[PDB]
Amino acid sequence: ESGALPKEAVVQIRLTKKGMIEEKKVTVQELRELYLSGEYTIEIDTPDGYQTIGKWFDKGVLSMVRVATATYETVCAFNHMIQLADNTWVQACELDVGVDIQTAAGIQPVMLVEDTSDAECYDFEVMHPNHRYYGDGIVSHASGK
Repeated sequence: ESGALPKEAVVQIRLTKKGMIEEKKVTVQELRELYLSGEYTIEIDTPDGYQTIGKWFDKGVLSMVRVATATYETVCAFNHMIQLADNTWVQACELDVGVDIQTAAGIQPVMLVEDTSDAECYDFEVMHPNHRYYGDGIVSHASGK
């Protein structure tokens, strides 16, 4: 289990450097480059508000699935953990149509689940006890414990 995402996933981040603060929507590809630049402290938007990213993880190639609600769609690793309405965690590939999940717009039911092609994936640590963040607008578990 992880929070692993491919390069094209979109997250909302906040960059800080020496009093400068910037809020940006970025792909996970761009986030990796910003992380490896070493120039910033990076926070990510979450249902707990912005939280600092700690460690980064290159996860290699994983099996992938597409999960969509009415408002949001993510392509994520098969074992990318997504938060249910009851706040428990489930692997993306084990979601079924109708399941209520947490999103940036509140609870929404899953409308579509589809296996897709393998992809290079990435994960990271979120420095908050809930260890969660918005990935493509869907509440995801960072480092996927």
